[PDB]
Amino acid sequence: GKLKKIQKKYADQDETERLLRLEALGTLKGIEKQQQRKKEEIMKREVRE
Amino acid sequence: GKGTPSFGKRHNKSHTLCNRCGRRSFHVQKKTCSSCGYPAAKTRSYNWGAKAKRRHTTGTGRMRYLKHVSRRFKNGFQTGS
Amino acid sequence: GRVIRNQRKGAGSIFTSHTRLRQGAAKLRTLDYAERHGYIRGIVKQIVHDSGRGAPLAKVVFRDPYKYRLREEIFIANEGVHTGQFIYAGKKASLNVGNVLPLGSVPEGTIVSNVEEKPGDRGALARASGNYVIIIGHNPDENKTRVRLPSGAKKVISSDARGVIGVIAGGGRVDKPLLKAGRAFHKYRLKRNSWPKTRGVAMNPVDHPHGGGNHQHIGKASTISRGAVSGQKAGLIAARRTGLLR
RNA sequence: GUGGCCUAUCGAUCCUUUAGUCCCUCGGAAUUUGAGGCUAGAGGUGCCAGAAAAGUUACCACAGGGAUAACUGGCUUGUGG
RNA sequence: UUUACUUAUUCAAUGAAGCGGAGCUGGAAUUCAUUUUCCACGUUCUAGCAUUCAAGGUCCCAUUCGGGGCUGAUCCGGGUU
RNA sequence: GUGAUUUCUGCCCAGUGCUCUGAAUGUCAAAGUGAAGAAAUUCAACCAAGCGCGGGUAAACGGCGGGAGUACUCUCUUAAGGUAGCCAAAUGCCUCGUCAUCUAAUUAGUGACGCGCAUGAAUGGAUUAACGAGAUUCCCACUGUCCCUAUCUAC
RNA sequence: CUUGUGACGGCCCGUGAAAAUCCACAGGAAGGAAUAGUUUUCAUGCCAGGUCGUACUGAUAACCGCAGCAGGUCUCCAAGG
RNA sequence: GAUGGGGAAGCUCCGUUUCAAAGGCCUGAUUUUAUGCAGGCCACCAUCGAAAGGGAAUCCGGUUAAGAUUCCGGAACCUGG
RNA sequence: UGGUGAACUAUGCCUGAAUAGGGUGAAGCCAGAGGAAACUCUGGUGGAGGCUCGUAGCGGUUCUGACGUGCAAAUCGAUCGUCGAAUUUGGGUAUAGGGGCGAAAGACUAAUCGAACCAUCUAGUAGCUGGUUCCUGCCGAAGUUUCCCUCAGGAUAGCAG
RNA sequence: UUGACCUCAAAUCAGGUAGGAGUACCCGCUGAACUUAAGCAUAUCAAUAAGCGGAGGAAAAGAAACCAACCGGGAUUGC
Ligand SMILES: [Mg+2]
Ligand SMILES: [Mg+2]
Ligand SMILES: [Zn+2]
Repeated sequence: GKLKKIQKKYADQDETERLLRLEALGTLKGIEKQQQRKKEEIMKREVRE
Repeated sequence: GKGTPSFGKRHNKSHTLCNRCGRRSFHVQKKTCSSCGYPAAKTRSYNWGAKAKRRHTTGTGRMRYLKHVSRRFKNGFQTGS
Repeated sequence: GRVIRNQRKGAGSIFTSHTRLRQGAAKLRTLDYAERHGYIRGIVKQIVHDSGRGAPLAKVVFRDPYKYRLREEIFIANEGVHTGQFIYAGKKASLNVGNVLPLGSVPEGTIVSNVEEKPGDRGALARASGNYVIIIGHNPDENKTRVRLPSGAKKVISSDARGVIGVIAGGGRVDKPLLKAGRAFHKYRLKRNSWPKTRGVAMNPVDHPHGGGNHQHIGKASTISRGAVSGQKAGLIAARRTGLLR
């Protein structure tokens, strides 16, 4: 369902515009915080040990 | 001044005489008669307007051909002399 | 509730565009045979003012190749075109301002205007005054060109689409303040009936979603869903963000 | 001894469901599922003899009411003087 | 899920005029035997002009007043693009 | 949406909306698939969008608190604690607020003050020349508005 | 003074109708003279011009306001101090 | 606002040049002759919509109880043939 | 439910028409002066502006004047706002009722608007108000019980014939 | 070249036919609400009123893909 929309409206696009639009829409911060949450998931186990 | 001074501005007819009924009900801009419906092929009549149907029905005029049909039927549509 | 003003605009009773003093649709010359196998030369007879349009128009005269007569096309005038200039339209036309080359035959960095979307609709893109399209790249296999639009978007259109080389004349218009409700009146008087604009928050609740209240305020949020229906879409439709960014 | 020492401690129709009879019916004739009946309970209406239910109107409307408020008057005089 | 195909369906233009394939004629081209290909394939100092089934060439007619065919203007498929 | 110019537009995305090209079994229709049954049928798996999870957004709707120490600091609470400005203002209940001025005398006016019931920044804040059949106060001129009434003309 | 017009100038993010109709130019189809023509965009001469409206008021009495209503209702001309 | 078309159970709706085989124009040729056959030209594409827009052409004098740029006398002009 | 209205008025379009006399004095330009130059000053010219005083015109602030069974179902008088444009207006034309149009008052849409008018459904319903037509004779009450979205009403018992 | 066939046209071609009216009754489509439920939404009003199409002296239906379960009846319509 997501892959249909990218073919519909984001077929003709380049990576500079892609990075600009996701930075302007704020999803990149969400991806960063998800990977960060994985980092403290590992880190808390390390501090326990 | 929506009353008496506004009634002085009224000098442009919305309706004029109609060709089928002679009623002064023919709208000038709509090009349609509001009583008989000219120039539509059917004549305007409504079952809620039963008194208007009584006003414009058959028998309220001359019946220039239909007066004699019963008499010709009674004689059997004979020909000759 | 009543039917609101933007809901009423689509019937086109009093909201049609005032087109009495307009000189014709400003389209490109049709892509017959000469324009796709060679070129053709026409003449600029006069540059004229179009009612309700910020840009001037150019009346270009060509010869009909199949019949002894003259054809008169209405182009949107590019900045620098003069009367008596020869205009060259075609595949083999030289790269000068005013010429009507197809987009496959112009190099990188070319600035064009009155660009066709698909080959043959006779001008769709960059037609308002001061606007232009930049060619960003070519793609010969699967023959397309990337273009930068006046909105900043990047489109990928066919390389057989045509465009007039240069920028649309009459640029810099909106930099002058109107200063007067009379000037705005005379501006929209030849476009359409969309002026003056009453705020919906100053209405009664029968007339607008924003109307009503003992103080002039909106009530709910003014950002409206894209899935909203007619009569609800009054405000900022499908806004990704709001506010003044710094 | 047919619940709580006595005086309070609780619930119709329709629908669903359970127990009993394993009985009656499915109407051209049978068998088996399914369904419908009979007798006795349960699921609940606290507005508790038991409608399924948010506001606003200073833009307002109708039928009425002195059975009913906002004046005066009348009885009373706490309070006031 | 990706990806062909076109005739259904859909969009657009034109007074449905130059579509596709092949061939000439030039240029590049390296040919490893003879041509593999690829580009072209009448117009750019100038606010003139461009029309009479087209002049010329050629073959007929029955010469005369002219008339017709081919070429000029390459073939093939009738898919308007 | 706000409403010329000038000068600025502080903090908050927790809520309600709006918006993502994120991540993907939690919710999860019809059709389709599988099992049981003699079949009606029952039960499961799978399961689109949207919800749910994760971000953004206040010139979107809106919001801008308490307890101690000595304006400042610490602590609790919260999404953040009213910033710049302004004020008994058309917004202040108490209130005829307090001080000054204006007058013989002022619940009026103006200038200040501010723990402001309940001021405040495009819900726009502050300022502002010119303009106003807008609202309010004072002064000069002027007068039957008044002391206090009288007289004349036409109808 | 009223009015017509000419040449100008200012203004615009406003640059301020369309068609019937008439004329000219380019072009050279065709027709053409010598005992004769060719021309009726030169002059004169001949015939016909159908249909419907046509009076009057246009307002403190002819229109609209229940009316002979101090109301309303478009426009042209405009003497002397 | 018809037609070609396309919707609508339908009264009817859309659309006005649209996915239409959409017509008439002059020269003449023939002088059984009527107007076909010799030809050649052209593709708008119904129609309605202004007594203030556009637009062929008339003035003076006289005349009635009541009409006049309309009648009478004189003097012009335009269109069609 | 089905029809009729933009002759008033709201708005857009098309085509026409109308608007004394003054005041202020914008760009552009000319002459003189000064300056070393940038440029400044003085005197003219010119005639700009959704400028201003003020007629016709358009409107309607106050007297809370007149009138208020009127001249008038909105008028009259004085005082006023505005008066070259976002001006005023004729005719043609477009938009029709949960619809139009609105510089926004729920305003206007034929003296009708917080949903026009006409006819029909329709003799709509009303626990609510009003009325209900001759005489005499005999008998003769109740405002209490129980239940009801019951409290201005019913059912039921009682009282009465 | 000529003659067929198929399909599609044009004629002020030869001859015809349809429209509109009426509409009490008839055959269909479409389709409410007032009202009742002592409120009201399913229901009711009502497969009605209004609207639209189409006939006749009647129309429609009609000679069983019927009713039955009996010792079986026998097109339709109406009481
Ligand atoms: Mg407007
Ligand atoms: Mg509001
Ligand atoms: Zn008629």
